[PDB]
Amino acid sequence: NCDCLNGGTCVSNKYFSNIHWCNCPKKFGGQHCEIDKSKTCYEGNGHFYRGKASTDTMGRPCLPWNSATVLQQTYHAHRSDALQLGLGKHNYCRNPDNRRRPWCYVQVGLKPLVQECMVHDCA
Amino acid sequence: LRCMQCKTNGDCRVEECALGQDLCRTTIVRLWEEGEELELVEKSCTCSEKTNRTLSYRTGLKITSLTEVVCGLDLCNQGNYLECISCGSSDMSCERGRHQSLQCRSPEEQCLDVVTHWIQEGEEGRPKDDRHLRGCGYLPGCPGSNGFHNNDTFHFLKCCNTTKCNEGPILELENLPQNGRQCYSCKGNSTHGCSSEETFLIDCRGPMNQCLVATGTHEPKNQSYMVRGCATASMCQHAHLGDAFSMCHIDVSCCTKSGCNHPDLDVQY
Ligand SMILES: *[C@@H]1O[C@H](CO)[C@@H](O[C@@H]2O[C@H](CO)[C@@H](O[C@H]3O[C@H](CO)[C@@H](O)[C@H](O)[C@@H]3O)[C@H](O)[C@H]2NC(C)=O)[C@H](O)[C@H]1NC(C)=O
Ligand SMILES: *[C@@H]1O[C@H](CO)[C@@H](O[C@@H]2O[C@H](CO)[C@@H](O)[C@H](O)[C@H]2NC(C)=O)[C@H](O)[C@H]1NC(C)=O
Ligand SMILES: *[C@@H]1O[C@H](CO)[C@@H](O[C@@H]2O[C@H](CO)[C@@H](O)[C@H](O)[C@H]2NC(C)=O)[C@H](O)[C@H]1NC(C)=O
Repeated sequence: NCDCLNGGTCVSNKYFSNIHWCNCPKKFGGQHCEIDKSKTCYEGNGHFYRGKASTDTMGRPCLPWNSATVLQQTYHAHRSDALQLGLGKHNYCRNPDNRRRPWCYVQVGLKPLVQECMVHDCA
Repeated sequence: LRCMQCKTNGDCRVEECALGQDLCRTTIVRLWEEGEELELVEKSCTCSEKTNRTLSYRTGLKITSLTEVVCGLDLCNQGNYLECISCGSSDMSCERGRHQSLQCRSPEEQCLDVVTHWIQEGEEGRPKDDRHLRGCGYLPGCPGSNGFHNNDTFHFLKCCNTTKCNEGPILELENLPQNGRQCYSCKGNSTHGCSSEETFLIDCRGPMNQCLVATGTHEPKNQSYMVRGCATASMCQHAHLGDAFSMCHIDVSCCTKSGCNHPDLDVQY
């Protein structure tokens, strides 16, 4: 019920429509303390990847999972499991569908496109 | 009325404002860490009697900024130099005397000290309210003080404009001398929280010398709340009490003689 993850006791305020948010740990970020600020490498499938990696293999930037276009696609930040998935308001390599390594949608010419991302794993 | 209902994630909607809703709200939480920041926004048909406002405070090097703003008509929520003391209970900077300076960035926002204190027990209940907060801002009724307490809550706000006008020691309830008035305490509904046998006499402390009865709705899901206790003069007006108890459409009554505000002295409906 109190949304957060990792460390992150959650906090609210009676004055402002009792809105709730997270007080976050040193190594964490995000609305819900979800983003992992430290972690460089990925951990396997890269499914549980959280850290903040923006670009991809060709050097191009990921579109934000909350962007108007990525909202057309199958994986976006408006979906019920978005928190669980690691899909926030950001452009970070993520592997929600259990593909090989983490990816993200990347604007190429006129269409969003999956692109295997940067970020080597531990190896 | 219909307002724009935006979830925190970005997801919007258009909300048909329900019976006696009558206000569009946009609430904004903006956090700034060292060079680092985010912001959350909700939007919704809200209770009337709300109003534009702001709160901001240092906790560590983090700086939290609340703001909420309201407007009359349809889909209006749709589009886009003063010094104060600052601290919170997140990092216990308030209780541990780590008070920091906070320059207000606005003409209208003044020094603030807020006390939200719930007694209760443990789990579900006791809102996540920081419970000690100090910094720049503008809030209901303002420059002034008001408070309420009863057997299980103490709310207090101190609003003023002079350099570090909000300094001082942490304000705890048992640090405030009995004032001599005694008023019934209870809080819930005639079934629970304020049935005859849960409502009982208590010792008003500090500036809260009026016996209070408030009836309203409990907008976090209805049920039509009641609240009895020791109020300051101020809280007895302009529905400041709603904010403490998150209530809507409150009728409050304030008698200045000890022990009035007994149940059977009530006006009602
Ligand atoms: C909270 O603050 C808002 C003001 O900053 C305010 O919105 C004001 O609402 C009116 C309409 O009722 C707008 O009027 C506009 O119309 C007049 C001419 O009639 C112009 O002078 C203005 O330039 C403007 O176009 C205001 O624009 C609008 N102001 C803002 C900033 O949005 C809310 O109503 C306020 N709610 C409370 C409780 O104070
Ligand atoms: C009046 O307020 C006090 C708490 O300050 C309540 O008394 C305590 O009751 C709880 C649980 O019932 C005990 O665990 C505590 O030991 C008591 N603390 C003190 C300081 O006495 C009392 O329950 C209150 N009555 C209502 C209806 O809220
Ligand atoms: C008095 O208020 C309580 C809530 O404090 C109401 O409670 C509900 O009772 C139903 C079962 O009938 C439960 O499913 C809800 O979870 C309870 N909610 C709460 C908040 O307790 C109760 O119905 C109210 N009774 C009257 C007569 O108003």
